[PDB]
Amino acid sequence: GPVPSRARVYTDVNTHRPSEYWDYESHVVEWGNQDDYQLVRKLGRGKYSEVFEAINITNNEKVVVKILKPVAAAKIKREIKILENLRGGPNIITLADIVKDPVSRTPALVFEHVNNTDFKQLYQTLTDYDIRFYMYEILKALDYCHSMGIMHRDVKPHNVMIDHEHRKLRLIDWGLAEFYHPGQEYNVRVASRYFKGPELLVDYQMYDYSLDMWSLGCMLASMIFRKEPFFHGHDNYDQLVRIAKVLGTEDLYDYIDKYNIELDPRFNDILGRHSRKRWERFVHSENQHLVSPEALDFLDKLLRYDHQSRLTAREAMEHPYFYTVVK
Ligand SMILES: CCc1ccccc1-c1ccc(CNCCc2nc3ccccc3[nH]2)cc1OC
Repeated sequence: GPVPSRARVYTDVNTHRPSEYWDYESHVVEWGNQDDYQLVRKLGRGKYSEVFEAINITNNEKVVVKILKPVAAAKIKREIKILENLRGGPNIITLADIVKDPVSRTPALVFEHVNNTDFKQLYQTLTDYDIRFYMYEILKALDYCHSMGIMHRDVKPHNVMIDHEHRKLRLIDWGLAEFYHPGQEYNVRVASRYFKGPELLVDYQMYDYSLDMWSLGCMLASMIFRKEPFFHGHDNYDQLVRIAKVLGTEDLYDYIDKYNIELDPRFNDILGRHSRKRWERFVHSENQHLVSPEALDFLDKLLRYDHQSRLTAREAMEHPYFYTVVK
């Protein structure tokens, strides 16, 4: 069967932790008082969540309330444990309370207020410097969670809140996050189609933190090339094809051979044969102000089929692309 794989960094962090840290099913949820909060305005919406702006009437401070739909509610213990474990980490949203509506019996997560700039889904809104600066901020959150033994598994623009006035960012929606345990096989039905790594698309279950790095590379490519999304798959099978049209089928086959991965027969008629493209092909007059040799080099080192070859979050922070960012 498939060749086993392990993360090349933070491999055994969970193994060294007491079971209460990662054994989320054993966690006992202490419920707060839902009557401590009054809803003020709607901030946004997710497929399995409703997000509102609220006031904690006990201290008159603004808070963010995330009401959970049944599928999100079933994995509450995991999301709570992960949020509590990461609380106080750089650029991680801060869980303030956990409440339950006695009327609808639905749970909600309360977070400390996050000043959120509404970009209104307009992504041609950042300069080259700002892209580097905010990518560095995302990397701080990813290196932190990976160091704590957690993979986000849903990195995308929707899960990143930016306070553009104070130049601060938060990585949010940890509902799909999981604890990394070497040799564990995970569900590949994670993330959002456009941000899924090749490991998920080829059903390779022994993945790790590097999955997040692929997703981050998808975000970067969409931003520097002004192409939303960068890999525009019609479905999960076509998603790999779109990837293969850029990275090439040769390296894809080398990847599947390395890990002795059995490809699903639908791909036979759809993958074809494609040359690996040079990143310079996506450079045009409308996006040249966002592209530099350092950006293309950095992107190249994230968007690799082989999850073990991609830069880790800390290696990415060392990249020359970030030398211009004030630290
Ligand atoms: C790091 C900048 C960046 C670089 C590359 C590609 C994209 C971006 C980028 C990332 C995030 C955002 C803003 N995302 C807000 C999403 C959001 N608002 C919510 C309100 C309520 C509930 C949930 C929400 N979720 C903009 C970006 O570029 C302009």
